[PDB]
Amino acid sequence: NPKSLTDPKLLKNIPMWLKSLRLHKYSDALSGTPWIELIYLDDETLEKKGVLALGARRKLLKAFGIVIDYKERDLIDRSAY
RNA sequence: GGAGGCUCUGGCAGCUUUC
Repeated sequence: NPKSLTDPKLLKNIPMWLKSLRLHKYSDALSGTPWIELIYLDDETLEKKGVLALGARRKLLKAFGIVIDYKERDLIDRSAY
C-alpha cells in the first residue's frame, strides 16, 4: 500500500497513517511520536511499549521496513519533513 | 453445510460446542 503509506500527508499524520493500515488500535499509543524516529524503534522496544500482538509487530515491522526503504530511497516528497 | 463462542497467528486464519 505504498500509494497511501508513502503519501507524505498520511505519513505526516501518524493517526491517519495508522488508520490507513487499520491498526488504529496502537495509534492511541504510537501517536505523539514522528515516523522518522518511530522507524528507529526496535521490535523489542515496540513490544515493551505495547502492541504485543506478534502479528501486528510483524505487519508493522514490514510496513516500517518498506517506509525505511522509501526513506532511504528518498522518493518521499520533502513535504513529509 | 448453518449458527454461536475464544486465541492472535492480523485472515476468506486456527480451535471448539452444537443442528
